[PDB]
Amino acid sequence: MALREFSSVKVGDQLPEKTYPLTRQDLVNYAGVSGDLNPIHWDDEIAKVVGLDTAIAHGMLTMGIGGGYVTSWVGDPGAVTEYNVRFTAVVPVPNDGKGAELVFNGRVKSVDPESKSVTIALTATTGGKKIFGRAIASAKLA
Amino acid sequence: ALREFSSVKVGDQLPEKTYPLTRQDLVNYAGVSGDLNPIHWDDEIAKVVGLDTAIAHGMLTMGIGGGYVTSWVGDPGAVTEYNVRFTAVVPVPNDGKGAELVFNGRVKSVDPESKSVTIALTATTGGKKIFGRAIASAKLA
Amino acid sequence: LKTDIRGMIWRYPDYFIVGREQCREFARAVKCDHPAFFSEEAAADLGYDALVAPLTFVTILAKYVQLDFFRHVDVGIVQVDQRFVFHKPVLAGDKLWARMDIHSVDERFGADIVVTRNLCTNDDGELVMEAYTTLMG
Amino acid sequence: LKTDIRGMIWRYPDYFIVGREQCREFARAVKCDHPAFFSEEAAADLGYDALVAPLTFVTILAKYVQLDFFRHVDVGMQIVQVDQRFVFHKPVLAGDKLWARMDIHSVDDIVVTRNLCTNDDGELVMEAYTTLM
Repeated sequence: MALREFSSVKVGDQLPEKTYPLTRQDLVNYAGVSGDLNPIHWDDEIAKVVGLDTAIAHGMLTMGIGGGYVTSWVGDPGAVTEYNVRFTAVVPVPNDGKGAELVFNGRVKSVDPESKSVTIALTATTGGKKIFGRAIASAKLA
Repeated sequence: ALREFSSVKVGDQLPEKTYPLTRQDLVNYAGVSGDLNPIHWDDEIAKVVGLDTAIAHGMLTMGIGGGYVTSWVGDPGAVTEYNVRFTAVVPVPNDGKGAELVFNGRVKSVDPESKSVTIALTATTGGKKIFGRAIASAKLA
Repeated sequence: LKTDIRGMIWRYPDYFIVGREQCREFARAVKCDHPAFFSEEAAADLGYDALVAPLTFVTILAKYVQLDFFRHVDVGIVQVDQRFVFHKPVLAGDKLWARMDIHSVDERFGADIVVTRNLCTNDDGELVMEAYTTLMG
Repeated sequence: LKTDIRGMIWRYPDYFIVGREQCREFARAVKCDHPAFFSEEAAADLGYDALVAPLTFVTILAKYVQLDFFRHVDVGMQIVQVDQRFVFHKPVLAGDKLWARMDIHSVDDIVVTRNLCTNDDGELVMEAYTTLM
């Protein structure tokens, strides 16, 4: 997997859709890996005191996943120059043996030939509801 | 600083220390260690295999013992062996309180030729031992 | 706001080593699968002499600094926005120095809005990354 | 048993870096408070040029290798770890580069794996024995 050629990309191109599964175990793993041990991401009863149905994925976990998504299309993590996300929705992750699924999509929003940069606007949804507001990534292609 | 060899006598007892352990600690240890086995953070899985509640990782309690032993030695780098047999589980209820592990130790032997000491350790939770043979050695100053 | 913090610059008194094994675990933790996250050969194929860190990795450094700040200045939280600007690729083995500035302070409709800017520089003093976090009250 | 694995050697195909920030986080996760776990200045007082790893840190490495091995040779018929042993021939500090080598030390079910850990110079820095049941 190598760096995508710039000359092959046009504005309006759509990225391949990718669906990622996430289970409570992923949430528990991420808590310790990241240091964010806030119990709303792993204790359902705490979720209820603040008004949620169930524990929710960390915002930075879902953003991190987006980073993996964008890097596979680009072809080089080192090529990415920006990644910006507004968090509009929570991502419930039920402890039901299946969990939740996040579906990521993207469209090329802008290109700048002088720098060989592309800017993608992304969308991510769960059960049909968007979890990001403004969500863009840029990279310098080959 | 590293404890002086000449100050240690066979039979000396280490200070007792109590460590609190909460559910948050177990979830933290799971990700830090990579051991995501749900018996350490999911009560329902624990019950399925016959336990009352999620339990601390064995290596978590051994890890605590290493800190215990290092505070007495005065230098983690001085420890030459650390061996622990696991006999019991440590329930950690998710009730806002958790569990307590009480560590104790006694000097079992000293060796002037190498300036080595060997400690026997014991660890309990609600008074019941969680380790069997549990020893650490170190080369003192 | 409780304490006026506008334009405070908070230099983190410690450096941060971007750790190889920790990166790989972070990568798998956020489901990255590009081989430049995990292999030195794959990263070499793309020109890098160490592995590339997951693009959100420096969130750990950013919050080391943020918590050090709040521990030292009283103000008395949900994160609504996150932005990363990569001026250089951040690799395993990199030594990073962190510096948080208070970019903005507001209090629109209800509670408070602070935008932190986490600056990351390396041992030569060149700028490798900036991270903007928007916190809400 | 099932196939007899006594003395099988599993060479781990990768090296392992003892990471500074991860040691620090691991140390705090198992409630260490000696400053040589966290501060290079404190480690300097004891003679070391980097901070010292938590005495159980190499459990991470040991199970990278064990799972790699057990995932690749499933034998026997719920497995519990009943004993864990660490032998330190040299101090393990942050920044150390380590190579892992596991043999199947003994079998009775009761199997004891032995992980030999060496550095880039080939000297032995530590051994780790875990007993599974």
